[PDB]
Amino acid sequence: MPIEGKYKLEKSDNFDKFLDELGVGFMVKTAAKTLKPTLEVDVQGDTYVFRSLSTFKNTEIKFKLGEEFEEDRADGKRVKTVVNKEGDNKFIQTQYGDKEVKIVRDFQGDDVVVTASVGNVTSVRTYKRI
Repeated sequence: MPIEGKYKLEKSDNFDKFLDELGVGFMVKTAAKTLKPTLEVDVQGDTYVFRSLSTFKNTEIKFKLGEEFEEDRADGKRVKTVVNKEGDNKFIQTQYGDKEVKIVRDFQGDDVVVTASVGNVTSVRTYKRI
């Protein structure tokens, strides 16, 4: 309930090198530099929906905690993934595959700190509630 709402990206750090390590297409990496996405969060009982709204693509994962599902990632790849909750502010998504991705979404009131990691490359992206 307190995590629901919309949050606009305010600061991004090292997201370019994160996409270099993840290995996405040039056009995708190019569009990410200028993109200022909005995270939309909705919860219906046990079912969570995290959206990324932007001119590039509007993406959506819907999931129950701890239950694996397939995600069509914005880079075009379909990955097996799971989301688990840590404490009650923190949601940790794991995207399995050859390069395993950890995406921590840390909800701190009107600020969300998203920390994405692959290999030895980490990006931090901060969103502010709108």
